[PDB]
Amino acid sequence: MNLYTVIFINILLSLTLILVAFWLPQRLPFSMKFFLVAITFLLFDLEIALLLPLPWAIQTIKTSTMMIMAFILVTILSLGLAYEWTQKGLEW
Amino acid sequence: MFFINILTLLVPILIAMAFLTLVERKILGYMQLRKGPNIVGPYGILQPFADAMKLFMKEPMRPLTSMSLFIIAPTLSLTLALSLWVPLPMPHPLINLNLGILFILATSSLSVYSILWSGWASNSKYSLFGALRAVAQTISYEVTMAIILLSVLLMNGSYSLQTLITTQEHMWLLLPAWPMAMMWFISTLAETNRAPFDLTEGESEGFNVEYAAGPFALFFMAEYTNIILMNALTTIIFLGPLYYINLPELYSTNFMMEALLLSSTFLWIRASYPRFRYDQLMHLLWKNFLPLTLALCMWHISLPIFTAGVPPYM
Amino acid sequence: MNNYIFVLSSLFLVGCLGLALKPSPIYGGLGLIVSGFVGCLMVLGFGGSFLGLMVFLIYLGGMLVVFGYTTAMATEEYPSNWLILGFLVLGVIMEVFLICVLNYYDGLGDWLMYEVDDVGVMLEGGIGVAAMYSCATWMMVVAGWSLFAGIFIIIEITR
Amino acid sequence: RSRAEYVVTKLDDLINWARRSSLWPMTFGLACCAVEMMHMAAPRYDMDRFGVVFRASPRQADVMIVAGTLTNKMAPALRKVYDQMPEPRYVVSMGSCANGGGYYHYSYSVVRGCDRIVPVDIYVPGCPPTAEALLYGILQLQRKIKREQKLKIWYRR
Amino acid sequence: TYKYVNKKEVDMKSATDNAARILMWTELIRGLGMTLSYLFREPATINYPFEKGPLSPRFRGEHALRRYPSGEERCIACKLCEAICPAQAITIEAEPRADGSRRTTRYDIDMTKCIYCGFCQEACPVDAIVEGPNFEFSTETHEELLYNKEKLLNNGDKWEAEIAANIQADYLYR
Amino acid sequence: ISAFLKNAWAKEPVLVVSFSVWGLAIIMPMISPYTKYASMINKATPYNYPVPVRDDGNMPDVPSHPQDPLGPSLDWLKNL
Amino acid sequence: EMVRKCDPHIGLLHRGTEKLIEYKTYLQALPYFDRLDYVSMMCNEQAYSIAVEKLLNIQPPPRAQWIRVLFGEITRILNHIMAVTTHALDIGAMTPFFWMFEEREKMFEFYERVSGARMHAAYIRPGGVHQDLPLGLLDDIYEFSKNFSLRIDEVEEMLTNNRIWRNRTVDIGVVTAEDALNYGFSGVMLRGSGIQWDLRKTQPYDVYDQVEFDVPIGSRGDCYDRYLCRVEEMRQSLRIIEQCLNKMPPGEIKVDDA
Amino acid sequence: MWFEILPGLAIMGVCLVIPGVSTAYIHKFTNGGKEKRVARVQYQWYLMERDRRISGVNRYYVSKGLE
Amino acid sequence: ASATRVIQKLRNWASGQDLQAKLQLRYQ
Amino acid sequence: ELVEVLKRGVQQVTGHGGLRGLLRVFFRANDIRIGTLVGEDKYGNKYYEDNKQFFGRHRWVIYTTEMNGKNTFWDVDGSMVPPEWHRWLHCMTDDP
Ligand SMILES: CCCCCCCCCCCCCCCCCC(=O)OC[C@H](COP(=O)(O)OCCN)OC(=O)CCCCCCCCCCCCCCCCC
Ligand SMILES: COC1=C(OC)C(=O)C(CC=C(C)C)=C(C)C1=O
Ligand code: SF4
Ligand code: SF4
Repeated sequence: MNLYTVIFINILLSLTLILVAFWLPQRLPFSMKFFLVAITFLLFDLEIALLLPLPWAIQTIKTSTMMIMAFILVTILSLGLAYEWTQKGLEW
Repeated sequence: MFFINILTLLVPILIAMAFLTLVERKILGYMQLRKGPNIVGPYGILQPFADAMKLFMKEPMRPLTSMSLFIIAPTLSLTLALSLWVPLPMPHPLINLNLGILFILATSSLSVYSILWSGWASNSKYSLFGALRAVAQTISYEVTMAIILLSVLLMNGSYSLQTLITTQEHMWLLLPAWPMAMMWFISTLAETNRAPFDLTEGESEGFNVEYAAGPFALFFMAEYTNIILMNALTTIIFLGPLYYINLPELYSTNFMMEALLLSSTFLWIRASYPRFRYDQLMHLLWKNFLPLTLALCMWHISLPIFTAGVPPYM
Repeated sequence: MNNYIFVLSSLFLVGCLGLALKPSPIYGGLGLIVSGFVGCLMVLGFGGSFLGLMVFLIYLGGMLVVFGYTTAMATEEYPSNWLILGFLVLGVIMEVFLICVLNYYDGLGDWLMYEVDDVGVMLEGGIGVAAMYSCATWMMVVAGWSLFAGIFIIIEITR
Repeated sequence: RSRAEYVVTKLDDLINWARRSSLWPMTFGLACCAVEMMHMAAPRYDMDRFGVVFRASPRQADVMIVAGTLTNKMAPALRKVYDQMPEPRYVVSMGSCANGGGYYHYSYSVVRGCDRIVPVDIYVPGCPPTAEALLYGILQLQRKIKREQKLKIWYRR
Repeated sequence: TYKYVNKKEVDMKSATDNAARILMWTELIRGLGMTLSYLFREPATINYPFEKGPLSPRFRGEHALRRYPSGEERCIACKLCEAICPAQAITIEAEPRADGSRRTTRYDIDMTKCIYCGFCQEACPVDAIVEGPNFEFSTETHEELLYNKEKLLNNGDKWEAEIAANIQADYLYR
Repeated sequence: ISAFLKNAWAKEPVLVVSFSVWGLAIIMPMISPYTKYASMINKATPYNYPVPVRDDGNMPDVPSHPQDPLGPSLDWLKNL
Repeated sequence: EMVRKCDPHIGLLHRGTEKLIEYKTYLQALPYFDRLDYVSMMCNEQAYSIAVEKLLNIQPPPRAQWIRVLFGEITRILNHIMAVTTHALDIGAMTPFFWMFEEREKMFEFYERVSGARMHAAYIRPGGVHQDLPLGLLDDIYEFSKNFSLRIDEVEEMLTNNRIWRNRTVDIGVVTAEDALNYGFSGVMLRGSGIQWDLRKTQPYDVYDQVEFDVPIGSRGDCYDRYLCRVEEMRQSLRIIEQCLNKMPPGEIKVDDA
Repeated sequence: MWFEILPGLAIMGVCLVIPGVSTAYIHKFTNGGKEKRVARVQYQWYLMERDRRISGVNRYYVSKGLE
Repeated sequence: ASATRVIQKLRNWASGQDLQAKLQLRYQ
Repeated sequence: ELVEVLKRGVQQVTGHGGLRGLLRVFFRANDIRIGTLVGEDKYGNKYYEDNKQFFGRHRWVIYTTEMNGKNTFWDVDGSMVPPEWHRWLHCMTDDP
């Protein structure tokens, strides 16, 4: 709610401006690299999503497993990146 | 009251947003041996209001194009940028959100659409080519932008921006984690499409190509407000302004000083550097920065544990 | 406020109906981005916090954006979208039709949060999602294998 | 005061002040008179000081300065770009090569003036019209706008 | 005599030096210093209406027709100002004035045609047509730019004092 | 091999640093005088109420005032 | 984003300069040459001058020759300040243009106080210069020259080694030496590829023979290398200007053949 | 000189401190003279609402030993 | 000019050479 | 040093007559500086030259209201300066 109040004022302020604007003055998909980049982006995004709980997981009693897990995730994705840098990938 | 607290935190920022363009058209000027705009008003103070009125009055030509993915795009750009100032923790924030930084990261991410929607809406080749490249570096930079924050959080203990005021009561997070500050600063330069990383809408006229008058203004306003917001996030996350619980405004006074200087810095960066190539730009993030960030990300999961410094939740 | 959820739920169905009439590839992307916004809110409406913003952070701008991204590159071509919009409205009132009958014979807020555990300082989500590293560390490994597999799998599909 | 006519005039003036203070030009840069404009943009005679932006695309441009010969091949383009600008738009012809035909008036490939292809509001004379002279010409466009009284004619129409 | 603009060991000291240059962007910081430096220099711009960029006596500026101190217009219609004009701008037709003297019935400089070469200033034997100092004669309508004898003679009378000073300063050179 | 590291430190001076950190983070935890504390310091932090057991008898559990000298202590956390 | 083929179109500025000249006398065609490439206003005139002087077998007086080399070089600087700074504006660096356009401005003033026009002077005529230098110009073409160097130096500290200028310029548009001669490049473009040819040293015109300058040859010809060459000729032209001020002879500035 | 870029900045700064001082005094005036309590975890809300239920109808009102 | 002896030193330090010797303001 | 810089700024503000007088100079020119008055022409105009300022700005003219009854106080025009004083302003001749 408190947030709602702010947000609707935010949209109102912008819709007010566009309206004033209008009312006052009375195909080649060559870059599959583009697509490639974008595939990577989510693979990295999804990975981020897996890393996002790490602040709560720091306080986990295990600790050893936490780090062992987190280090494995970061390392395996980075290797994914590495292989993006071995073939003709990430070289647009 | 709460409404009054919405005027403040909005208007004040909008008025300041207007004065940034002026301090951009003068600081770039003297750096280039020229006075800049001083003739309209006293010392150019009325200059930002003047073109705002000229922009809104000029015809918002609707190209022979979508009519919604065209008007949604500037509304979204201004709405997200002004919205992201809602949770910012100057002294104490307006709407304190327990997962605050995820709000800022998510809201920023949504702005990439406005670029995509405006580019598709224009229906001219310059717009589509510009949008596709623009969307590419924005999300490319988002990936390191997010990881750099995750490293920070793990040393802050929580996603709430309010916690960092208690984390940085003895030292700025620049001393530690400076290597990422730089990488946060460069990423903040990319995400606001400012100069070193401003290939879209360059001298090559991307998603303003068909945008004139009122639509031009709204994104326009958005960009500059962002220019401030991202600089302000640098001034909370890495440069922690001194906080005294007895007097909350010296926090905001120093927040004012650091934000203005780092906002001045991207103005200074623009005049000083030529623009990078499209692939040069992605070459930096995926080759130069992402391996640095992912590794320094692991160092920030290790620094806590073996230095027995796991941060206190809450 | 009561039944805040049902309204939203109704909006989620509207967005899904929009994706179902298969509107133009990117006009509907918006549709998803709309119901993803809506679902983000609902999860955030049942007290969910991290899960709620995750979708907004990942499905919203990560996947969906990449989706349209590709739409522009391919399948950006064009030829009745307004007719789709027209029929969309048709079923909107029709949802009410269904709603009317349900209400006709069986009240939200009676219960949206089932037990509040009011005295608790370790009660949110994200403590559960962080079981990937304690007591549920097999979901984490298999997700990791899928991502690692994805990088290798996709490069051939492009090549 | 409240008699509307006064109220209208004041309002118009504001409108005129906004357009006249911030004129964003676009420089087709045909020929050389472009070099004499880049000089205006440059430090001795700062155009920005007056509110004129150094560069602008056609969509966001208030005034088009045609510098240089408008040759017959470029004549269809000039028009296009003039036709692609906003509803409040203006044209400042710069150079004898574009005011009339200039040294190349009798040529077969040069349009004898841009005012045969785009309506022109201020004609700035001189083969390389001096940068100060352009600045004088841009300032006279500012006095031309100041005098325009669009809403009072609406009111009296 | 020639010179090689860009014609060209690995030591930790060297490498560490080079790596620091890439890692902490040392040269980029160098560039920022230069612009900060000028920010502190005095700007070179002039208030255009209040202060004017300096033009010395030979500045060609705007055409004017002079008159003898007595008041008789200098031009005697020899019409070689028309002959040497590169753009065909000057059109002159003449007839003997009743006095019996030779004067131009019509003298029309088309300023839009004129490219301000200054040869007419050169060619005139009586030096009747001169390149006057004024450069600010921008006009709302195209017709105003076309100038007949009366505008040029009027232009001559208005600026005669400065034209005389300018010709006074530069005639020894010519 | 020295070259494999001296030019790779002159040119490409990012991946070197990148990997180096990857490793240093993979080592410090293994060898450190504090690593053990993390699992303790976080273990100790009391979040959920400590439910008391019935005193059948013969127990070392702190009876009555928790201040009793028996039981666990965090003096390790103190003066840490 | 990859260019497969570039077919430049030209003639958007064809104006008839070659046909118009046939209908005009030699002296009334001199102003056309200033307009042919007006960044380099005078140097172009010198070419017509020389050509008309050869046909007449007349040669200009000694002072006029030095003048033409004096303003010939000043003009080279003016062109290079245009080429280097306008190059950067398209690249995206905008402050070098404003820095050096102020220096340009100061040079224009030389033109004006010598010819009367800021650009499009018509000063170098087929038989020498039109009018002797004003009494005092040489001194100012000194003060300026004495300082301009630092101004070139500054641009440098901003672009020669920018970590980013190099990237967008280095290894872009490399042209082989044999190919450059074959496509008739004949300019810095040849010199940048390492071919040593300066028509000013190989076939001296005017008194460019009596001066001493170093052609800035380049290797690994690419956008960055040639640039460096243009910054170096800005430097070498200051060396030629200095001399001309130090050694310009007393005399007449136009042939004595009425 | 450069003296003049300051006017503009002044109006930016002044417009970036307002918000931080404003939000931090419209809290200390709409929460009875005391910072607005931050309910981050269920327990902080409980005590926050328990307090409401304690007296009057607002939390800032804090009953003391004399009750 | 009118460096005041402190803006000049920031100018000299930032530039790395003496602009005082080769100023942008031409004088008599 | 800077205190003398501040005294110079105070004298410039006090130099243009009263608070209202400098406000008038402030609005039409946007530049405040004090110089010796070389001359006042018959068309209302006032001319000042300062040796200390750089070549571009050492000679300036403050235009006057209604020099031919035109309400010229706000719409300042370059052509308003008389032909005699035009060359002094453009530095064509050193002599006033
Ligand atoms: C026990 C210790 C554990 C930790 C160990 C840490 C080891 C030391 C730190 C190592 C990393 C230090 C540097 C990290 C940031 C820089 C990363 C980097 O390499 O930059 C990328 C790029 C490289 O340049 P390039 O030549 O293109 O690449 C060569 C290799 N391919 O560089 C660039 O292109 C930069 C382009 C920048 C454009 C804008 C420049 C702005 C400059 C002014 C702002 C500087 C930042 C200000 C920050 C203020 C506070 C936030
Ligand atoms: C000389 O060629 C030209 C350019 O490229 C070099 C320009 O960029 C421009 C644009 C410059 C300005 C003043 C906006 C012009 C005018 C031009 O003609
Ligand atoms: S007018 Fe003189 S300068 Fe302008 S274009 Fe024609 S020739 Fe070149
Ligand atoms: S030359 Fe001088 S005198 Fe002879 S006609 Fe032309 S103007 Fe009159």
